Amino acid sequence: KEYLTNERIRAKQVRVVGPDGKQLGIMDTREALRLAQEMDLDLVLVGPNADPPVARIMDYSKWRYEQQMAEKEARKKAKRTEVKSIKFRVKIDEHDYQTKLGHIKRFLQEGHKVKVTIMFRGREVAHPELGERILNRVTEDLKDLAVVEMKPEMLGRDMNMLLAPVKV
Amino acid sequence: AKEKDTIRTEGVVTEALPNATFRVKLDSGPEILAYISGKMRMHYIRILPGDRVVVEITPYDPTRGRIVYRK
Ligand SMILES: [Mg+2]
Repeated sequence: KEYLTNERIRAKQVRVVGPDGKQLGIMDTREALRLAQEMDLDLVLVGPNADPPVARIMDYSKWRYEQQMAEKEARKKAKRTEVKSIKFRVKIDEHDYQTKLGHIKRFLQEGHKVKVTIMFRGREVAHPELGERILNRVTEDLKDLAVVEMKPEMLGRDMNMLLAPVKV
Repeated sequence: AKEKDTIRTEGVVTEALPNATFRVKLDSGPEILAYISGKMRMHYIRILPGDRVVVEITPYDPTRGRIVYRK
């Protein structure tokens, strides 16, 4: 994305590429610069990896701006919803549970994948069962909105589930 | 005299409530209010939901118990 231009160029002989994707031939650095000046445009050493390390006339700044504009759209959509995490607990009472459920629903609506996570302490006996009791129920409640991608899965001191929404 | 009618029956913990009061479902049958031993509290032995404690029971009212032994 970030390329090397006009006066950055030390590559003695460049396999010159004109304004539009031209093939003129192998011109000197200075020669290339002169050519660029003639058009007023920006000669861009795009690759030193090439054959006679190559410099290419374009409106560099403008081109970059264009890219950024395009890239902005892509970059905005590159994140486009990630993982929202919620940490339940083994005990969990009802209003709290409801609240959590609501939150999860909201997240789903927004578009995000949801890590339905449990932090633990001691007493691993009733743990997994208890987790199931919460988590599966929750999933069932949001079966209209969400799809199970990760099931009851251990992390050691924790447990974790994942809910991507139904429709993309 | 100390009336020794005290019913020494086991129960698996259903639920947690404050002050270390616990609805515990018994081997005997019911789930009734049963609060912690003082001993346990002193010894910091954390009762957690899903444990087979010994719920001592009064014949005047079984509906309330007292947790005696560590899970
Ligand atoms: Mg007795």
